[PDB]
Amino acid sequence: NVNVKKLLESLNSKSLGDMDKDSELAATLQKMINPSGGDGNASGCALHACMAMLGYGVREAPVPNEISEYMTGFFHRHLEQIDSEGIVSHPNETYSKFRERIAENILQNTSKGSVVMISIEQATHWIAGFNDGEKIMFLDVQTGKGFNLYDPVEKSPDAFVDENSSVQVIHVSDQEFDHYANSSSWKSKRLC
Amino acid sequence: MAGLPRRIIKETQRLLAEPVPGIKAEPDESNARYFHVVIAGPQDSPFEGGTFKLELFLPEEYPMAAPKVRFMTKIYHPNVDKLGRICLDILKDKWSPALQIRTVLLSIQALLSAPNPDDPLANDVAEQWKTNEAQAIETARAWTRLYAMNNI
Repeated sequence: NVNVKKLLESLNSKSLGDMDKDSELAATLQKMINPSGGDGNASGCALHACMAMLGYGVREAPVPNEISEYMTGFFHRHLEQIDSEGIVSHPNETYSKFRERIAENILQNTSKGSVVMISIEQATHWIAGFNDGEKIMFLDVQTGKGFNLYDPVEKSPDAFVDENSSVQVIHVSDQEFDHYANSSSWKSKRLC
Repeated sequence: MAGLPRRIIKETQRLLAEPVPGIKAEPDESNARYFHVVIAGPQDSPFEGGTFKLELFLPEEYPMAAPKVRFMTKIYHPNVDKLGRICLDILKDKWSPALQIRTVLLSIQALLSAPNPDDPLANDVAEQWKTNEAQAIETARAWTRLYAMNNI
């Protein structure tokens, strides 16, 4: 029950790196937002990561046959911000060189402790972005890793990003966040 | 003619290269929307040792339209009818543009390892499965040997 940003410090300042403290937190949250998971509920898991980093709390994320409850609408809406070609890795660009370069359409267009939904390959996969202030924290929470591009095993800091790899950052309204906290889909998800 | 490009490309490249364990696939020469998928009957399941064929069709608005999947290989399953029509929720009512193909493929392969009772549709096989489970298995095992083996 170490809820809220309580252990947001317990998993931040140590001998752990930046791309390293990511897979750190996510692996924890994963154990609460996706008790043993790995299906297609990526979209839901990510919306829930934003939810926890926004304060609302941690709730088991929706499972495949519950995605349509709310996610189908969120897509409904934010579709234009997804059918965008967004950021694209350059040839030979490494995983860190791309994670850093991506943490810009973030750090720039950010806030104090704001979050974002990051689409991978236009809805192929999803991860949650969090701005702690100076840096960014990418959390998968579905498989409990840090920033990755739908890879079974978390890739090494300096591995090559496949060609034309693209990520569309999704700016999500606070209203959208409040709309989901006032939805039955959310209130029905098992707390913690 | 204008859709969600990156995703279909990336989802396909994954299906024919980075696919789910126990699932392989080859795209149709004619239509590039149809995929000839092959799923391996799991272990400790009645289908163990069998390789079943599935037809995967990606409609016009795929993301916004649940993809169409069916068994082209016969199989004694409380969730697949005589025509090969699978009874999965995320293929019927509960489908969302937020779910990918892997979700459906995974779901199907899971269904083989452990058939589902909570099924409203009427089906004789189903009936035999939930009552005469013993015999029902024996029969699936035999159908895997007939239809799911040497079938290539």
